[PDB]
Amino acid sequence: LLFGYPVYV
Amino acid sequence: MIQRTPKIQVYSRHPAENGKSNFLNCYVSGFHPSDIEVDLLKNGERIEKVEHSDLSFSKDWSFYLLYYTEFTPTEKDEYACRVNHVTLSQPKIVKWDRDM
Amino acid sequence: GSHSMRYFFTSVSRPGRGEPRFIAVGYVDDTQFVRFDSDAASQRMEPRAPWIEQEGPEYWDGETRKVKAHSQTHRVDLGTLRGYYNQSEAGSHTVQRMYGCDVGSDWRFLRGYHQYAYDGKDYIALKEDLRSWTAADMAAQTTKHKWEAPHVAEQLRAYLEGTCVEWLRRYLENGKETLQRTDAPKTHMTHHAVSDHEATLRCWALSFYPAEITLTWQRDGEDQTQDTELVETRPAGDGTFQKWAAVVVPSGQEQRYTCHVQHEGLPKPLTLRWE
Repeated sequence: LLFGYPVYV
Repeated sequence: MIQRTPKIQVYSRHPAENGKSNFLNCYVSGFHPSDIEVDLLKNGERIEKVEHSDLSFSKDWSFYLLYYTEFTPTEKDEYACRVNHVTLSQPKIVKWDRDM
Repeated sequence: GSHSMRYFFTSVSRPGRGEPRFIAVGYVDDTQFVRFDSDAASQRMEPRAPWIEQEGPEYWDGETRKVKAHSQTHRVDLGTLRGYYNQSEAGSHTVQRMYGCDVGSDWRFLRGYHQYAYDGKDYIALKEDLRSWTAADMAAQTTKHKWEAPHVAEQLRAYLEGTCVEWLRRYLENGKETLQRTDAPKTHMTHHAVSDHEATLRCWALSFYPAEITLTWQRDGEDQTQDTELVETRPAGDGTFQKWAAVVVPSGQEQRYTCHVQHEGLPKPLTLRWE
């Protein structure tokens, strides 16, 4: 199951 | 800006024997950037029915791909993999050597 | 044995030739189970292992939504990093991302990780405490400050230490026959004369799973490390792996050399020889 919250660099 | 040369291996899925269907593999690994061209050759002719793995990478960030095709080895047929990449001033041809 | 779940993401900008390429793959140990490719027809997260096919439509729709948010995140990053490093609009650049979690042989959390690279070089990576980032340069310290804000740090924590772990275990159960297996290497040696005074000895390991293996040559007990050609472990294509190690031996000296194989499949490390 993928991470639900990727955030910008 | 980072450039690493692919290490190319050409090999069969199973021990090669004349008259049995096998799979011919070209594994390319250790490369950066991801843009790469890989053809499998039968008597120097580009094999058209060729699948490849999904682009992935190792812990050091360098990419790997597997190219593969069903084949039936015989005594006379010569197989090879031809690889091009920014790190190579010309395409590199690696011959299949069954007897390794 | 111990187990892992990892996702790997690559984005490559292609100025003038449309949107950046985006590829995502997930793996349990050394078995791929899902893919997304921005250039494919479907625009969906796709099964790549028989055992993941049993997941329902909520899974597929949600992973597709999620993988597309990763895609969009990377598409912004590519512009951000080009601005951070003062690079031109005309060149192609790569971002890579890997995260996931390890469990021990009791299936409890061992470690969680999340690493990012720009143009093949380390950018930022999460330490074992799941709180502190190791930042490569000044540009990555800016990233560090964003990502260590407590709300954000907590979503990541709760993923790696909880969700990642729970779903790995679920996958391990659902894919038992594939994933909870150990295939011992089938080993043999070959010998080839390169001249009438020298011979190549090659130690082979075939049909093994997992991929982790150590293959080393010894001469009367001393490690022949700088004189061994050792190829990268490679997939056979059927779910198992292959490797060889070769030494060039002056002819007449074959019995001096032993090959040593370590693999979690072997009950005892093997020693192979020309006697």
